[PDB]
Parts: sequence; C-alpha cells; structure tokens
Amino acid sequence: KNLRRIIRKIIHIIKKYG
Repeated sequence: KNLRRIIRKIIHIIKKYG
C-alpha cells in the first residue's frame, strides 16, 4: 500500500495513463 501498489502503479499509470 505504501510504495508497493506504486511499483505496480507504474505499469498501471503508464498503461492507464501513459
């Protein structure tokens, strides 16, 4: 939740956003 979800948030934000 801290920075974990973030690590996966990248492939997400990038995909979702990026």
